[PDB]
Amino acid sequence: TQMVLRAPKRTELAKDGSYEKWMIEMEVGLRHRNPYASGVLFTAAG
Amino acid sequence: DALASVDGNNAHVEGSRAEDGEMKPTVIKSNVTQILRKVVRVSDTANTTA
Amino acid sequence: NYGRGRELMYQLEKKGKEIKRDLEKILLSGQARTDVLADQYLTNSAADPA
Amino acid sequence: LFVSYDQNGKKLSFANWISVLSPQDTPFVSMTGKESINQTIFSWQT
Repeated sequence: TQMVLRAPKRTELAKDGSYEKWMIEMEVGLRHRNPYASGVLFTAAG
Repeated sequence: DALASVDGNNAHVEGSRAEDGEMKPTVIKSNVTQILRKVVRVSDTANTTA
Repeated sequence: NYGRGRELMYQLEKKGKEIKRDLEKILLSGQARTDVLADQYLTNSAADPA
Repeated sequence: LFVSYDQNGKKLSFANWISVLSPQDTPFVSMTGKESINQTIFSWQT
């Protein structure tokens, strides 16, 4: 269940002269209810 | 126009003020037309014959 | 331009899609931990800015 | 840097809906049957 605190927004960045900047934000987050509930299998040859 | 390449691992400080980020422009793909022609010439006697 | 009425919204949609892809990639990446910028979390009372 | 992680409050919220389902029923061992006795030892004949 990927939990997003800050949804994608749109704002302006620091001074940029006449560049007319734009910036989008977010907040990375992921929760795993129980570790052994999901498994992983890496690849390897003989 | 395509999008950016594989992103990720671009860890940056909150107040880093990145270098305006990157991006890629578009591309123009041009072609050309072609003319197809067909001629026909028939006499009036042959146009009237049954 | 011809195929673009305005560049700002175009680049904004491009960046939205790019950040979505970046998130989906980083959430399924496999790199290791690298000493998070924290200041001895779990009683990090004495922070260390600068 | 100024990570700005001071936030002496530290609400420390947690998400509801644990959604735990791991069962360990083993019914057949509860259905094989049961017989009451009155001694610590039981003997049968063959």
